Amino acid sequence: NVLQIVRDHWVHILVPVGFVFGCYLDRRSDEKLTAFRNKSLLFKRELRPNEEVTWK
Amino acid sequence: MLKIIIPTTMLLPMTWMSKHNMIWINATVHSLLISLISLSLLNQLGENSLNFSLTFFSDSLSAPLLVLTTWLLPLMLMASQSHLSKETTTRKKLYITMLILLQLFLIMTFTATELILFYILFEATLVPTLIIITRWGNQTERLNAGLYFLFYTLAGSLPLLVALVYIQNTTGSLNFLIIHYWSHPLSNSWSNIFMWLACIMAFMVKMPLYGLHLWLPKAHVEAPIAGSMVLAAVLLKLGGYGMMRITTILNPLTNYMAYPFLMLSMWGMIMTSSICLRQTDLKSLIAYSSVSHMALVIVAIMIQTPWSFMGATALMIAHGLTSSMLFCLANTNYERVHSRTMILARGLQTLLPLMATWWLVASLTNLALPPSINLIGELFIITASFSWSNITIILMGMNMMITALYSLYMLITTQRGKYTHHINNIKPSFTRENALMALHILPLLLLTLNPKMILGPLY
Amino acid sequence: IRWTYARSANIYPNFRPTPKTSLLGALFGIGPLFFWYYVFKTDRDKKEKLIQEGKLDQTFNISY
Amino acid sequence: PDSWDKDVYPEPPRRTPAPAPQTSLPNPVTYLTKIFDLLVDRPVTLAREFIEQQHAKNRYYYYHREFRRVPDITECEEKDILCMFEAEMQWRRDYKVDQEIVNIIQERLKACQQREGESYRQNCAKELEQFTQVSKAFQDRYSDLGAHYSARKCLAKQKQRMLAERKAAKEAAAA
Amino acid sequence: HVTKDMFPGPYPKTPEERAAAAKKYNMRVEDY
Amino acid sequence: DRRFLKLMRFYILLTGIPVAIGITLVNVFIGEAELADIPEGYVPEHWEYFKHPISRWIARTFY
Amino acid sequence: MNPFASLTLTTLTILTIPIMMSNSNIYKTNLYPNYVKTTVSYAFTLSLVPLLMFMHTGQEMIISNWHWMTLQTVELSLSFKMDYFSVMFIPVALFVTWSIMEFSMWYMHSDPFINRFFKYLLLFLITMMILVTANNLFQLFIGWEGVGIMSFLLIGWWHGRTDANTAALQAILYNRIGDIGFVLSMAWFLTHSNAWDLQQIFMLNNECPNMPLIGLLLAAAGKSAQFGLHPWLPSAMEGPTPVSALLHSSTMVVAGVFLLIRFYPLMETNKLVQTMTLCLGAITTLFTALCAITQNDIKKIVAFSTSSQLGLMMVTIGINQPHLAFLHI
Amino acid sequence: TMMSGRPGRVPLQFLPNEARSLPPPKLTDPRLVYMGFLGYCSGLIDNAIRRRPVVSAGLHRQLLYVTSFVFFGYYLLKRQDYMYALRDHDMFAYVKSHPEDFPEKDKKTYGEILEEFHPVR
Amino acid sequence: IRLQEDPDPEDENLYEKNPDSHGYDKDPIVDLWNMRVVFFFGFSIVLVLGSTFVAYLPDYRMQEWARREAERLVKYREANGLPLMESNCFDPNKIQLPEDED
Ligand SMILES: CCCCCCCCCCCCCCCCC[C@@H](O)O[C@H](CO[C@H](O)CCCCCCCCCCCCCCC)COP(=O)(O)OCC[N+](C)(C)C
Ligand SMILES: CCCCCCCCCCCCCCCCC[C@@H](O)O[C@H](CO[C@H](O)CCCCCCCCCCCCCCC)COP(=O)(O)OCC[N+](C)(C)C
Ligand SMILES: CCCCCCCCCCCCCCCCC[C@@H](O)O[C@H](CO[C@H](O)CCCCCCCCCCCCCCC)COP(=O)(O)OCC[N+](C)(C)C
Ligand SMILES: CCCCCCCC/C=C\CCCCCCCC(=O)O[C@H](COC(=O)CCCCCCC/C=C/CCCCCCCC)COP(=O)(O)OCCN
Repeated sequence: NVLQIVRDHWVHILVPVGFVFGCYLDRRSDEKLTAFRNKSLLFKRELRPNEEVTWK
Repeated sequence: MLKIIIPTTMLLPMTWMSKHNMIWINATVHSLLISLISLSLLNQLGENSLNFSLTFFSDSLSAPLLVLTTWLLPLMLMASQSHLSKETTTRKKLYITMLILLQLFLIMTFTATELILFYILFEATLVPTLIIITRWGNQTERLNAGLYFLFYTLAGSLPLLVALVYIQNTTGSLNFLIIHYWSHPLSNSWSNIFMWLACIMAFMVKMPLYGLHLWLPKAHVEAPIAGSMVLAAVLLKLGGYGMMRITTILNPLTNYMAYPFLMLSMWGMIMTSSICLRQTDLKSLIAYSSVSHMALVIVAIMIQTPWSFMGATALMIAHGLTSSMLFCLANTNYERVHSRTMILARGLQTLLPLMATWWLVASLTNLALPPSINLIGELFIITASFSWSNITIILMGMNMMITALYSLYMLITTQRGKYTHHINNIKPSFTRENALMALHILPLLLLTLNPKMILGPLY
Repeated sequence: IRWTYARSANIYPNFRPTPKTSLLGALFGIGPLFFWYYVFKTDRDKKEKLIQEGKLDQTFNISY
Repeated sequence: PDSWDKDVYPEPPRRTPAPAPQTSLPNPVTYLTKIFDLLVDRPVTLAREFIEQQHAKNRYYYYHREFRRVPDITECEEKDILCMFEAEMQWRRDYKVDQEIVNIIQERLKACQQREGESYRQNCAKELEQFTQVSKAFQDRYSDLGAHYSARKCLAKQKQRMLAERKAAKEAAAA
Repeated sequence: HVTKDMFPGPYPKTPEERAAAAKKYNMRVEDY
Repeated sequence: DRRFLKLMRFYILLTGIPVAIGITLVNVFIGEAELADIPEGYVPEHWEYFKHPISRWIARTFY
Repeated sequence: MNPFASLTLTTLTILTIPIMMSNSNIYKTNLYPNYVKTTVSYAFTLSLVPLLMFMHTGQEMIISNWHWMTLQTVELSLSFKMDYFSVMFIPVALFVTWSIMEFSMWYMHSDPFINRFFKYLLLFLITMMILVTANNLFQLFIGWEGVGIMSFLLIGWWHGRTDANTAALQAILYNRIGDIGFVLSMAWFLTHSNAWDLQQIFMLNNECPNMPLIGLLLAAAGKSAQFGLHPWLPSAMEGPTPVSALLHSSTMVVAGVFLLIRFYPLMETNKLVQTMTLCLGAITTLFTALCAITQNDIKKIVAFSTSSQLGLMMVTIGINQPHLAFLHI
Repeated sequence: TMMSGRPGRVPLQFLPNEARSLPPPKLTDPRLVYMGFLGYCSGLIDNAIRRRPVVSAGLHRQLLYVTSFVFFGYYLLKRQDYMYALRDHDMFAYVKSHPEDFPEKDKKTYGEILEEFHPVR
Repeated sequence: IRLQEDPDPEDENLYEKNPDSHGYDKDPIVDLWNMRVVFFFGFSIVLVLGSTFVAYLPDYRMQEWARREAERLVKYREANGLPLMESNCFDPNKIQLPEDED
């Protein structure tokens, strides 16, 4: 029954929501370490005509 | 890494708002789901590491231990489901909370790019374990066991804090990457000798080294089942992981500072293997077996050769899984028998055949049978020690023979022979125990197909 | 139960330090350690001396 | 097969004798080989042809990654962590390449020894010499570095060896 | 369900103590 | 014991059989990329340096 | 092309099918022993062909199909060696096992767990086949431990009998004493010749020193029940008669002599090890024959006869005639 | 460090005027979230001690705890950031004003530096 | 009597009141569903899908890349007569050795 199983099975959504939040936080934290993107002496590459960043 | 840490944290509100009769189901399902997420970390590269951020990084040494840690929790829940039947809802939720906190602390410990954070979580892993041992323990000696486990660890690990802050004051950073790249030789001086001792003793006490192992039989015997498996499987590997991480700055002093510990371990392996032969208890026998295997791991780490490190990692994982299985089987026997004595119940193979099969498989794996990863790690360490000195083979072979002897003694005394007459409450084994044994053993026989996943960074 | 208690948990409270017990403890807990240390130290010293002189023929000893 | 280059894995021309039946007694080996061909090789070949023609209908490529060269640890500053990192990664890659070179030489040695039969002691002298040379070079390069090996330690080992050999050469010349 | 007296005790010099221990272990006094 | 064995076999097969069938289909219809030189002026994606199609899919999707 | 490799792998593969089927329905009927016997007979009649091809041409081959793992400069792969020894010992072992299984179908008709007995026999046969056809020391060690474990499981067939458990543990003890020397040899070979493969070991060791050969001799003495470690073979008769007829008579106990045969290129180069193995063989054959003179249990007498024959082939190895020892096997 | 006697310091100012020259912490700062979590924990403990339904006894009280903790945490973070900025400013000014005590290291390359090699055997 | 205490209760057999007990819980429905989810998420989802995922992990360790590089290096050095592996890891000219003059 809708709106009845929710009051008993709302706890199951907690862990996957936490996983998605963790993935988002990991990407956001990775966004702060772009001080050498496409500046590495080994992977220094000329950008593609329709490319703005080497990686996200 | 936060994709792993965050769900483990969310396990707590999930458990605390669950219904009174559905906590075990939810905890088991979401713990298994978390383990699947942790599998992604295993794909390491031959280069430096998976540097996730400034606080967490993953290597090919941390990946197998992390996967094992995440995998152990569902098994702990299935093991604890038995003796917590008559427990109130709040106390069961507190037990699951302690287990979840232990897993979270271990997960944060194993990456811990900075050494002070590693130490903080390495000591944080001590509170939930002590609470579990001293609260949900059957015997009246659980209090003394908890005191021994706390103080043996803390006395060793307290000088480590001073050593670490001193290193930070002189070197200037405790980040493991900077520590590895800027490492400089340690001159032969009394101050450097004591720095070596401070940095090493904290991890050698937890492994444990022979002569400081008195806390382990007590902690393993008096603890509940889940505490026993988490002690034998993961908590013993903290010392070895820390030692392999920290020996990068102790060279070349180790070249001659390893002699006392090498001799102690190479003789204590024989001593504890012999002790296992004359034992009136099952859990004590398994604990002493764990001491012997960890002494071998200590020898491997102190040798400091690539084959030594590979064998040490393989033996770590294999011994963790095997000891967890053996403790599970002993607990299943104790639940029906209620005595915990090896010779009180005999001939159980006639009454419980499948559990006899599980006993045989666990004993064979403990016996270091090829091509299981137990023997892979064993043989790698044997070859490395042989390269170190040709005379170690005598001690290692003696240990192998005694290990086979006590493993088959454990199997024969409890499984073969005529059943005891005055015991008539040996009910048929449940599906839960069989599933627990299967989930313990199948990963071992699966990992024997892909050894490179557990051979460490020096593969 | 009495046998198990006597074997395991009743050893220390009835223990007294006597010349026989002390001598046996010192011997059986110290002698093997120093014996093995001396043996391994001598072997490794000999090996290192041979290495320094260079007369060991370590060819093909790639893995270590 | 063209899957592997013939020059890196050399193989002798593998000359084989011709059948010279001395007697009229029919040998069972030829009959067994014929029937085995008939009812084993044909179905296997048809299945492989079907699979290959299925593969040909969808073809795509994968490429070998090429790595640029970066300054070694010899031209790296004392505390310049970035150049040290680049040189260390390059040294690790070179270490792996050297290990695979030694593996290739060992494979050639084992193959020659098994192929030559009872005259392996004589007919594979060249392979043993190549393995000896490569093994000595590898042992001089990477042996005794320890579990915590790094580019700095290998460079220090090379410097110590160069000092030893320079002192020996100077002593020999001045004698 | 076992009392403290049943458990093993320290060696006793006195005969009365010896007798008590022999009875505890279910054996004759002069057989102990 | 027989019931436990039956349940374990049933679940293991219930997942493995679709996995084995899918693996066989992918191997027989799409698998085994061949190795070719990098075209001039073209930079491949990070997942184009692997052979098996399942490995390429894993690398593209997750890493 | 060249059906040698195909058939020499197919025999070992077809020996494995009943083990896979052991969880099927046929395991729960009385058709299982006949099924296993027919499978063994078919494997024998299939493996008979590579013997003919070797006899006609002199075919020799090694197959390294699956690459297990690479440790820096060492490579471990699932390698099978199909030389004269392997291609000749496959049919003999399969023939003897077929006869023993057909005999057991009558001897053990009253045993409720007859299907498990046949499954154990097949597992032992598979492990011995792995040991015989092994090409590197690790696979040989796998077979070496597998045959010992199967012997432990089959000696103590009757769990109620205490003497059965005692004999099983005694056999394991002596086999581990031999495994000490086996592991010593393995470690020495890897740390000096940089390979566990037989080819590199043969090539890189022109003058084999004393240590690896002494380790190999200790392992052979342990598993072939020589004078130092003989009693486990006579004590291993607590098991059923078919087990002692197949395992501890003709197939499993010749594993040490077969190991010494396999390393004959290194045995000839050393004179002290040849003398030591000749002396060991002589003393053990005399001792077991003398003991068998006055024995009163028939199985004990035949076990001591087996020990004497094992000592005789060790003597044959000592005088540097390995092929004659293989023929006597 | 002992910045108590630092010249030009107002005796009892929580946040000097110059501290306005620094970026304020974001409202989504992890430390502020931690203060909010501490406030929520205090609310739960308060409910537990009073023997009330722990999760849902007083929503206003829990909200007040969270808000007070967030407020104090925000101001404390501002003061902490200002003090650390002061320490770094003093450090850099002193190292600039005393060039003799902090000489420029003669940059060297690993090629011309002899480090002893200790083999592992 | 030293104190007031409940008698030690006897262990409750899970089979007596419920055959097909699975050893999970005394409530048959919750017990059965616990068994189902444990078997499905342990064996079916993790132990099989995860095993296949680990089996088919992309080669980030660069084993085939190292093999190809070694093949190219060996071919080039054999064709031109170079002595294969080089004794010095780093070229001598770049390195500077402090003079002794002793
Ligand atoms: C025939 C096929 C055979 C092989 C099948 C293999 C299937 C493997 C399935 C198991 C996967 C194991 C889990 C892997 C988790 C690690 C990777 C994960 O963290 O990645 C996340 C992504 O995860 C996925 O989005 C979700 C996968 C979770 C579910 C896996 C499938 C099985 C789930 C089963 C759950 C229960 C099913 C229902 C039961 C009732 C975040 O990725 P992100 O860091 O952004 O990537 C950046 C790089 N980009 C930009 C190129 C992407
Ligand atoms: C009990 C269970 C196990 C616990 C842990 C056991 C491990 C702890 C053992 C400590 C390891 C070695 C300590 C010192 C090693 C240095 C080598 C030294 O001992 O040998 C001689 C040193 O001579 C003497 O040993 C001086 C020290 C004597 C005093 C130390 C106490 C010795 C016995 C105490 C044992 C107690 C151990 C347990 C304490 C609770 C060499 O003389 P020298 O070449 O000139 O000096 C070398 C050092 N230099 C180069 C820096 C100058
Ligand atoms: C009941 C009676 C028997 C019935 C069963 C009959 C069937 C027999 C089959 C049983 C064994 C037969 C052997 C067959 C092996 C073939 C499969 C093998 O080759 O694949 C392995 C692959 O298997 C996996 O690598 C091993 C499993 C991964 C281990 C993870 C465990 C699962 C997670 C659970 C938690 C772990 C806890 C411990 C943490 C460390 C080896 O991989 P590899 O040869 O290279 O190449 C794979 C393909 N490539 C080329 C594309 C790369
Ligand atoms: C299970 C129980 C185990 C107990 C373990 C306890 C022993 C651990 C080893 C000693 C711990 C203390 C070491 C100090 C921490 C390291 C700090 C350091 O390295 O700094 C040194 C300082 O070194 C010291 O101060 C050491 C003093 C030790 C005092 C405390 C003694 C504790 C017991 C000593 C013997 C124990 C050794 C064996 C223990 C075996 C386990 C029982 C450098 O001094 P500087 O000031 O920088 O001088 C430079 C200018 N020349």
